[PDB]
Amino acid sequence: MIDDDGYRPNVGIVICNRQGQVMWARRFGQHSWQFPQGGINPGESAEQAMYRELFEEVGLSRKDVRILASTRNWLRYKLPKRLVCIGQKQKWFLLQLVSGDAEINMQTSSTPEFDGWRWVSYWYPVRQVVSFKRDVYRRVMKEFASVVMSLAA
Ligand SMILES: [Cl-]
Ligand SMILES: [F-]
Ligand SMILES: [Mg+2]
Ligand SMILES: [Mg+2]
Ligand SMILES: [Mg+2]
Repeated sequence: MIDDDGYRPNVGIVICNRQGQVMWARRFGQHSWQFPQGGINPGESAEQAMYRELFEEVGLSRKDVRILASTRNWLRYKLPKRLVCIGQKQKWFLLQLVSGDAEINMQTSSTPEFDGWRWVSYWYPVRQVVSFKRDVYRRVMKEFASVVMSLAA
């Protein structure tokens, strides 16, 4: 769990299709949208935690996606002071959805985190995510862009 620096180890998930779009999910009972992310549990590899949270939050199996890329280093963001674990450090994965859209299901776990989802244009998340994640999102999308665009060519 939380290390000496106060950062929760965490995985984030960018799911794309072959049309230049990424999966944008609406936080349960809120108005804000974001990518799936979740904490790495003790004893888990990052990839393991990614596939677990992928099913918990989005209903998808390993069999429904393929991993296209991951970020090389932890990306860190600090929580707003009033919203306090002082932050999260994240490994990000780029997944292509190869099964049908209908496989996405926000209710496979007993604690759903999203109401639902839609496809959005590739550069929509950077300016739509909550302010304190923007710098991480900017970096993530920059690292993933060439791969997503190659699928859309
Ligand atoms: Cl297709
Ligand atoms: F979670
Ligand atoms: Mg989560
Ligand atoms: Mg979760
Ligand atoms: Mg979790």
